[PDB]
Amino acid sequence: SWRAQAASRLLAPLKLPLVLSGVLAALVTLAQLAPFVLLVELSRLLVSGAGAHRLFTVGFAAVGLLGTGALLAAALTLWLHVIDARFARALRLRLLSKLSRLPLGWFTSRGSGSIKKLVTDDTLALHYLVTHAVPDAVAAVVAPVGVLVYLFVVDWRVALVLFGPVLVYLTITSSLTIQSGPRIVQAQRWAEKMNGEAGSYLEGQPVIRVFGAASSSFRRRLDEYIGFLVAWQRPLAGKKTLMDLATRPATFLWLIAATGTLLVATHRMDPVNLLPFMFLGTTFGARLLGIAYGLGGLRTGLLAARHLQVTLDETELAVREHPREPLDGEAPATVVFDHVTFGYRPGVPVIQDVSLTLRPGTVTALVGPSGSGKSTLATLLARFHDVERGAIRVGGQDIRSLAADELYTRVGFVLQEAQLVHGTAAENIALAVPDAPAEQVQVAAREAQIHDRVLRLPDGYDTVLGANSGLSGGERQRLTIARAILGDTPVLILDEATAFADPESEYLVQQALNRLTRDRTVLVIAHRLHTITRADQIVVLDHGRIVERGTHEELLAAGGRYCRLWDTGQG
Amino acid sequence: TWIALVPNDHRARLIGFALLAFCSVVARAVGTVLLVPLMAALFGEAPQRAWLWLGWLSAATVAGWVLDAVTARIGIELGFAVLNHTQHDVADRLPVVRLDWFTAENTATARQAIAATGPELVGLVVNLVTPLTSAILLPAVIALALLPISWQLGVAALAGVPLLLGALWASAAFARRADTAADKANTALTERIIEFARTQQALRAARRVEPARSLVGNALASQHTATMRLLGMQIPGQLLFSIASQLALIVLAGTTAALTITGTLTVPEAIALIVVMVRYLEPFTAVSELAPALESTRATLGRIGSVLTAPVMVAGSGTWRDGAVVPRIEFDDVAFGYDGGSGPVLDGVSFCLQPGTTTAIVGPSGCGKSTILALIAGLHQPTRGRVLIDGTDVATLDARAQQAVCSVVFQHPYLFHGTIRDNVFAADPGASDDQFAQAVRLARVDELIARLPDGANTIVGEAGSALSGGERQRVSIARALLKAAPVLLVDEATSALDAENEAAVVDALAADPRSRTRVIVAHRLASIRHADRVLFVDDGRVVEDGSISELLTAGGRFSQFWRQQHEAAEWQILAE
Repeated sequence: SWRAQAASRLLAPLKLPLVLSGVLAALVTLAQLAPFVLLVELSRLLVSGAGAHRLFTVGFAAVGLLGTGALLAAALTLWLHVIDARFARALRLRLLSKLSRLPLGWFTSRGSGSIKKLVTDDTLALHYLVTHAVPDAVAAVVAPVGVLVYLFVVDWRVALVLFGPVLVYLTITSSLTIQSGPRIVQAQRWAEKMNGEAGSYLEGQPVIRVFGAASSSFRRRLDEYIGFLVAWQRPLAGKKTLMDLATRPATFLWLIAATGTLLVATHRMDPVNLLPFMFLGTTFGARLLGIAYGLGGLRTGLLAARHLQVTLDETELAVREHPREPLDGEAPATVVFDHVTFGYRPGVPVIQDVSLTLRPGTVTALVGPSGSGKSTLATLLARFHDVERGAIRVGGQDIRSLAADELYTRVGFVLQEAQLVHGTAAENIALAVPDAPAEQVQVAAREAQIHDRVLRLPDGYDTVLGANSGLSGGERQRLTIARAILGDTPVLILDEATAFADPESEYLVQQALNRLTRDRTVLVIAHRLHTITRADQIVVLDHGRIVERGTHEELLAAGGRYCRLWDTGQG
Repeated sequence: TWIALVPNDHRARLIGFALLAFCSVVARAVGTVLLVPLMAALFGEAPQRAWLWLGWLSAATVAGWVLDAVTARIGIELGFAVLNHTQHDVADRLPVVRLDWFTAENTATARQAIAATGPELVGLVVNLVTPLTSAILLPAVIALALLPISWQLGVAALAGVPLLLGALWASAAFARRADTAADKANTALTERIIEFARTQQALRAARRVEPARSLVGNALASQHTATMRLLGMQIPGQLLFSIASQLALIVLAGTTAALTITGTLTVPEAIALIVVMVRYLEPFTAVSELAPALESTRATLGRIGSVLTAPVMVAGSGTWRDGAVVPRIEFDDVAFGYDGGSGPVLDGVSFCLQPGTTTAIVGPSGCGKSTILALIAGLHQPTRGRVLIDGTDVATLDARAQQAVCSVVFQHPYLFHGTIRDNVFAADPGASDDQFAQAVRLARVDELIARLPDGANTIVGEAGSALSGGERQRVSIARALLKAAPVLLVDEATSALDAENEAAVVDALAADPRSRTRVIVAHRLASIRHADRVLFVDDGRVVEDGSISELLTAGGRFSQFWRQQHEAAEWQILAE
């Protein structure tokens, strides 16, 4: 509401230049509206003897005023557009440098539209707020105060008389804003649900063309929508009409005419002192209403800044904590673990106290009923998030005491995303080691079964991997797997849900995985029992609380949840 | 070509409202012109004469009051009518729009067309039409009525007004151009950052985030563009109309003072003429104020017009009675490529499916297999071929009798917000409980309809109870199995997790006691096991034909695919 809620916190530097531009805008507005005072003076000059040169001096003053007003406005807009760019540049730089510290889970949380929305929309809205919304607001604020003071200093009768229509407008507005009490939020809810239904209707177009009886839902929703708006706006008609009528420059003219006629005809005041009201003071009504719009113009920029600062105040990864001597009993492999209880969004804990151990060179299967916090346990190992209690240690060194290079030189993950970078295909096959002597690339691609599909390309190894490259899923999943075979990281996280995408081109992906997992510690996130039923050991779990671990037959004949899971009638 | 053709004809409130608006403008005009003689009594030797003209001005302003009230009421009524008409039009027009017009952002535009025009179209006539047009014409009629009393003054304003109009127009255009230049530059700048954020997971894992960051950082910091010509093209957008008005003020005041100094008119009313010029210069300021609302209305109306101007499909004069029994199909080199460049293309597919069999379309990835189903149904148009189901041509047939032959199962399921009973009944508004019962039993969904809390009435819509994959797919299978249309073309939903879904597909395909022509783009060998004639398709053109067993003797490109599917179903993940 007040001085500091993250918004002035973001806008720390823009105070001194902002008040400078504000006082300059007030000055240039007074320079805009002084010509009417000059006109009043010339009018007085006309009724006592004109002469040759006095009016010419007046006109010279007027043209000088015009020139200096234009010069001042130009100076102001130039200074604003100057002061904006430096702040925009610093903001973008700080935003990037913060973007390259966030935990990986944040990106998967946000998505794809969120990032673009945030960056582009908020930077552009902030620029607009700085360059347009502030000067227009301060001008629309200062102008009525000035004209009111000038109208009071020339006469206190007519201004007090003129105040009436303002009272009328205010009371009518306040009486109006009692009938649309809940109607406003109800209409907002209608709007958002209609947006949802519109999105649904559009995304499901083809079905509509075949079964033409599925548009009745959207049709009746649209009918009810328009009926709601119609029934809403019908009452407020006369009230809005009166609200408008008692502002217009017509009624002001008659009011001023009547008051001035009553004053002058009885010799209560000279007639030349009525010129200010015939001049500016008849548009005063419609001028006052502009204040509301000028102030409301700030809302968008304020919300933008709030959102952006809330984002930028995100917490980064943990500190590279106290380095302690490793190897109590462990090896390069053997990724122990201990009472993790990750949780995330506190209230609800998604995992619970687990304590397992991958052998030096054996496989491990994370079977479990889908949705019961099964993949998150694996992603947490690649420092997608930080544990709140307990310690993982690849070997002996807890992942906290490991730089972002010593970590991703011992842990290589393969997940449900592609993540291709914009470059030549040879670079995407050699992102791990940036300089492969153009034959290791070829052997690591002929071991991932992607040699033919990259040879028969438009330009082969050098076609830029654009968004319209002409590729698919398993055709580039093999590209990323070829990239991963060069890394040679002796710990692998293998999301098994990638072997059955585009079920046409999956034999090659299976061969790639076969010759990718050769004597290195794996951890498979299982989705089918028959493919994993022979790895080394099977771990069952339902939202934490590892139910049972051990080998296949052990899990099979114990009466276990494994036995109640592998009996879907053998399917 | 209709940009914003809202009203049907109605002619009546239209002409009446136009005439009323013109008379309401004349009201303020005569108000000011009748103010003209008033001041001549104040700054004079007789200050008592003013009362008569005060009364006349009171009559003028009460007339103005009545007129504005009635025009505002008619305006809100016309706003209601235009809202109704335009939204009904857009809704009823969306379905016939060409199918391939929906891109990833064109869809967003269309979504905005019918989600953000409620409050910005009802309050349109009473906020943009009447004020702007009432303020444009007013200066002209003021000058006109000023002519017969002071022709030296009248002609000055009558010649000045087009200059001020042009100044307003040019200022608005300059502001718009500056804004477009600015936002385009900003987007071109931030594109690099938008890109660097999406590959944030492949970079860190490839232990190369620091150089990849430093590069874009250096580039962005270095580039400046100096913004200077941008400021120079921005400034006139701000300061042009203020200068025009400020100059017109001096011009008019000077001509009035000059006419006073010679002795044509007299002092007591030259002041009245000055006041009248000041009154005449205000509508220009009002129009200058009504810039941003105008721009936003232009934006929204542009959305709506863009939607209302999309290309359409064409169908004419179809002849159907049943299909007679069950249609046979035919192709001729259909060649559908969406531009000739990037796309399915289908350079030379030509076959013939006899009247009623099962037929699978196997083949390597590359969705010619789905555009074939699209062409068969009706959704797309072959750019140079002729699908001739049974003996006619589908392209030269009527729209009403076009979506009345095929019944499609879709690879990506879709259920609209409502009870699942309504979703399944979204194919036949009749369909007594015998049809619905046999349909709900054929597709294995009676299980879902029996283990439901309230039963057959759950509101699935978005974020269903569980309804993940298999369930929605079985609902879609049942719905497409309801329709009587005598050709069923199935699309194998990508879900190799549900043995129930597999058996549902096999049952719907081979156990229906009806008789229809079946086509199933399948990859699960369990499905293509029953298809008695398969079509292999690579790079458009059909590469192989014949029964299953026969192709396993030829030994070409199908024996390999069969032996590759018999192996990628038991791939164990042992490590040795």
